[PDB]
Amino acid sequence: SHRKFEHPRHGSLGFLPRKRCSRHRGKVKSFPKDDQQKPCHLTAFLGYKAGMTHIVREVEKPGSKLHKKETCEAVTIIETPPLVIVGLVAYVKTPRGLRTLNSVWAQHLSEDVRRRFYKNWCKSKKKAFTKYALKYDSDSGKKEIQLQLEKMKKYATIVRVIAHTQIRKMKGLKQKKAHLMEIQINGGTIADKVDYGYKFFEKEVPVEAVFQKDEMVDIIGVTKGKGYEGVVTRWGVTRLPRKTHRGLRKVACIGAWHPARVSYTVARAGQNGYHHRTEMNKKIYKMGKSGQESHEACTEFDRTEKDITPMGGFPHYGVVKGDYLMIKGCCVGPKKRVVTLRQSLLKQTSRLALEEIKLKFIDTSSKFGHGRFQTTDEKQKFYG
Amino acid sequence: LKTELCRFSGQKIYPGKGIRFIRSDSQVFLFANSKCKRYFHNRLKPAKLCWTAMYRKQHKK
Amino acid sequence: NKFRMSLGLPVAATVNCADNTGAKNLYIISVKGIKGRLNRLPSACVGDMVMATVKKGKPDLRKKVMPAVIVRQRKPWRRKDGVFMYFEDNAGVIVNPKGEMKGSAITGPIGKECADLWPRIASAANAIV
RNA sequence: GGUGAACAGCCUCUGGCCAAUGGAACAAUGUAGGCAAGGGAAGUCGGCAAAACGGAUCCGUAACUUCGGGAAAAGGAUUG
RNA sequence: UUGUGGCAGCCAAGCGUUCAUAGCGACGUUGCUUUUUGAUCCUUCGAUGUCGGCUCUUCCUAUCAUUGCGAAGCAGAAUUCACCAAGUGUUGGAUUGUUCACCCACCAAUAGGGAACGUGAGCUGGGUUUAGACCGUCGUGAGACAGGUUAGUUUUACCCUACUGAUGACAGUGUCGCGAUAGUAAUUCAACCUAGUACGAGAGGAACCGUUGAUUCACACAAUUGGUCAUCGCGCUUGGUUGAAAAGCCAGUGGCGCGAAGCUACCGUGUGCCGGAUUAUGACUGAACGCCUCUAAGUCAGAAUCCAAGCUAGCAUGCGACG
Ligand SMILES: [Mg+2]
Ligand SMILES: [Mg+2]
Ligand SMILES: [Mg+2]
Ligand SMILES: [Mg+2]
Ligand SMILES: [Mg+2]
Ligand SMILES: [Mg+2]
Ligand SMILES: [Mg+2]
Ligand SMILES: [Mg+2]
Ligand SMILES: [Mg+2]
Ligand SMILES: [Mg+2]
Ligand SMILES: [Mg+2]
Ligand SMILES: [Mg+2]
Ligand SMILES: [Mg+2]
Ligand SMILES: [Mg+2]
Ligand SMILES: [Mg+2]
Ligand SMILES: [Mg+2]
Ligand SMILES: [Mg+2]
Ligand SMILES: [Mg+2]
Ligand SMILES: [Mg+2]
Ligand SMILES: [Mg+2]
Ligand SMILES: [Mg+2]
Ligand SMILES: [Mg+2]
Ligand SMILES: [Mg+2]
Ligand SMILES: [Mg+2]
Ligand SMILES: [Mg+2]
Ligand SMILES: [Mg+2]
Ligand SMILES: [Mg+2]
Ligand SMILES: [Mg+2]
Ligand SMILES: [Mg+2]
Ligand SMILES: [Mg+2]
Ligand SMILES: [Mg+2]
Ligand SMILES: [Mg+2]
Repeated sequence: SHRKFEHPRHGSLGFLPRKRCSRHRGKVKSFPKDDQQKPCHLTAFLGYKAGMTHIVREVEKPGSKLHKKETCEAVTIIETPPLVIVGLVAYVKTPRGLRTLNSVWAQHLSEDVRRRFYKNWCKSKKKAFTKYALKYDSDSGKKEIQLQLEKMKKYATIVRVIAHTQIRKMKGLKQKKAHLMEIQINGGTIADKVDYGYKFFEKEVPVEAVFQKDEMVDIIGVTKGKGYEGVVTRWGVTRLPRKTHRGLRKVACIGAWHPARVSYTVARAGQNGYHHRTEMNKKIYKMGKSGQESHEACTEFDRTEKDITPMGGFPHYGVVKGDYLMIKGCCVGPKKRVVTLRQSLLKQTSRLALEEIKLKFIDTSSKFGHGRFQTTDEKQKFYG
Repeated sequence: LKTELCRFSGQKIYPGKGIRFIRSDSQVFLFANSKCKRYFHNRLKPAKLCWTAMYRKQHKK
Repeated sequence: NKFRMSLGLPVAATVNCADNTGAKNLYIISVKGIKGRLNRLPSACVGDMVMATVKKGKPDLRKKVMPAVIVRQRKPWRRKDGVFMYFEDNAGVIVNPKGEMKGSAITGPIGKECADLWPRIASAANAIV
């Protein structure tokens, strides 16, 4: 009664349960380990998946067939406006785990980050933090706040900053209320970390302060939703033959007689997609920082003066105006989805991590249909 | 940059796209998209499809 | 070594025999180097040295297994350049078990990834592309 | 009535009907219908099911034969 | 229960060119196993749906490869014996209903098994197992055959649970968190250099590090390629029809060509994970036992192993900060 012919499992058990993620935003379930020897910096950041394009580059990989050869690679653009720091949170180690010791919030908060605290912002009286920001126009208030910051310097071991996206500077998203999370500071002593955060309230952090080019990141988010969906599509079980009464696309035997139960590891039909996934070791090819020559999609070889956005805007996302990243390979979730960019937990030492990336051409032809021109200007000159 | 010309629609393919069909007489035909590939395989003549650059250069438009 | 290209030629495939060896036709029966998986028919691609038998050709080559090498594939496949380069007909050449070309010359164009992996098929080739 | 070899199928005229409980949504699995890249029965007990061929004109038509057939053999070309 | 089937110990006549024990081990002898078959007839005959295959899951080790080792009549290569080891893998096909069998080929390998001889309200119905029928042997005959062949209906879930997912109360409400516990995922191979080096009379002929890919699996995603069309998007077109043209419409999607968007494919693309403890084993110091000795007290190095880390869940009717 042994299996006649072995074959590896369909699907992985390391991802159960697979259900709706109870979180739209990709939560960082592990931050890079602290290193007090290094200069102080952040460890995570927020972007929005704009779309995909492709590039072509000259590979430098001694021992490869592709060495000194150009290759074409799919990339994802993540429009990634600077975060705003609106808080500073302290953590203390207890025999249970880590505790939020106490938290400090900036004097002003933007009209949209204060939307994150309501579910009906309109009919509200808009009073979130109104009586707290009065802790700053009084002498006793500032005294209390500095008392809290001293508590944070002297007791905390893990210090994190509250930061939110400016969800309004991307008109393509039909959304006004910002995404707010905690990005953990690494490096320095606790006093240095807390001084770094406090001094840096209410001011915008660029994506370069976090990441560098050629650096390896980890993109976290909730996959696309595909709905309640059959077993063959969820798990990949082979179909039953054509001539089966009561349906083909299912699992024939859902377990042996004993145990007299359906094992948890049998493939069943249920939610597919909109799962939480961390997908690690995505490489950074280019940072587009708005306002200088490195923003545009002009490489050192190609010089058609064009911006990163394709013709007719990114589908379902619109036109990219703010800063952005370009990562090799795909990105979780559909267009317009918030993603969390986290520094790697590993130690990048392999060649594939250390190649410097130098592009040759950034495809711009509209991704909506078979794009044939790079710029609307060139299409206009081609038609007349 | 180094573009190349489709041999059915005569339009410039940019790097990272194109389908090249190697006919049994050892010629190389680069189609820019699926539409050229199919009009070619279906035994149509590019000089007679009104949108093709061969048509346009034949009638001087 | 070589890169991964779309596998277009499963077992029981019938390919042209593109050399002056006498066989008009090869019949794929297995592919070298494949580690199997339940129910998957082994598939062959350009450069995949395979086992083939001649079903239509010279009687002195028929009814015996023999190594062949696929040199033309009609399944489009993704070059590293971005182009999806492919041929007009599936075609292969008879080789000795070490890979020496059995015949003398190859009729028709031949794949670059097959040539750069098999030097002697590359040498007997006439139009690499 | 038209096409068409035609009381085939498809569409219309006279006459008769819209009677089969309706509203919203387009998830899985179904019942019925399709389409698929490369390969072409490797699937399976088994080419089961589906696809393919299909009208007409012209040419050509094997073995075997009870000399009647096989035969619409097979194999080709053409069609607005 | 274990005759029988399978497995593994003890002694040592010999084989092993010398040599009992590298590797076997006859005469004997002791055990283990419940996949075979036998025995029994304890439950089930007011029915537990009976062979096989397909699917899919899980576990066992009596280990085939895979990691680490010890031994050799181990020079190298290969092969044999055993140890810690069940994490991972164990294929495509010809013929047969077949399990089994036996070939072709790949492979690192084509190990054995259990789960009511796993699995029929999951399929199939090829075999078998009603009624039709034919042949053979038997019977005087009706008929029989653990002889052969052909045709022969495969019913029900909406209940409970299990499992998969979906809401949800319980210190007002909301953001951010914590992380108990549970799941866990990566596997193997190839090529270049090392190297025609070490080893070897020669014949042949390694490996570590390093580099580049690949196989199986997993998770995503859709720029390109491909696939899909009732966008009934555009065009063409058959038959009818609105007197005609234009515009259409009907033939359940009339048909054909292209066909964006979305969905999607190892048929396309990307990514897949770092510490600690140790098993075998080999060692350190070191007695018992003036010596020796890896063990006795104490120590070390150590693996596809273990636990973490990482990834998923986190109604744990758990907890923290702030508004
Ligand atoms: Mg079975
Ligand atoms: Mg097995
Ligand atoms: Mg998938
Ligand atoms: Mg049926
Ligand atoms: Mg597109
Ligand atoms: Mg397409
Ligand atoms: Mg099979
Ligand atoms: Mg007529
Ligand atoms: Mg009629
Ligand atoms: Mg097909
Ligand atoms: Mg068949
Ligand atoms: Mg078969
Ligand atoms: Mg089979
Ligand atoms: Mg058969
Ligand atoms: Mg049929
Ligand atoms: Mg006949
Ligand atoms: Mg026994
Ligand atoms: Mg016995
Ligand atoms: Mg009884
Ligand atoms: Mg009974
Ligand atoms: Mg009963
Ligand atoms: Mg039952
Ligand atoms: Mg019953
Ligand atoms: Mg064991
Ligand atoms: Mg059952
Ligand atoms: Mg039957
Ligand atoms: Mg009968
Ligand atoms: Mg008689
Ligand atoms: Mg009988
Ligand atoms: Mg009987
Ligand atoms: Mg655990
Ligand atoms: Mg498409």
